Amino acid sequence: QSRGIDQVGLAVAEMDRVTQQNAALVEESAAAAAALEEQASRLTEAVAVFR
Amino acid sequence: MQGELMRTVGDVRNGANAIYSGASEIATGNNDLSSRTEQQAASLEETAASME
Amino acid sequence: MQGELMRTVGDVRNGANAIYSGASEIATGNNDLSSRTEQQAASLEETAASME
Repeated sequence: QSRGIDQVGLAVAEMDRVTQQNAALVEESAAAAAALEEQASRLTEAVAVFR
Repeated sequence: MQGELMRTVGDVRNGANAIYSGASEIATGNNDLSSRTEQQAASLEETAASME
Repeated sequence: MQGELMRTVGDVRNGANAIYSGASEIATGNNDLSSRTEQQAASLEETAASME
């Protein structure tokens, strides 16, 4: 059991570290997605002269 | 030339909204997905304390 | 009239490439994030097996 808890402990540490990596991709995807919203607005500014 | 111009601006106008609307859908998913990420992270902390 | 048309084409064409390139970053992020999800679930299966 002591050895099993160790494997589970290291597993939680691995999943915990992997969770931080996923959060970085979530924020990166959200930040990248927010950038597309700005690029879409720039398209309207170029055609702002027209209707 | 005017017709091709309006149709071109129309596709860009209607198409530009798809990117903003589409990006908002993905952005909303990241916000909701972030909730489960933090919630799932709390499970590891609570579970880690349980192993102790 | 051509000056405003060429400028719009350049801004839309160059700007459209940013959306395609930027969208690829999100798609690439989901692919990389998807790999972590598979490994994240695999850890639960391996961790759950240890609990048995």
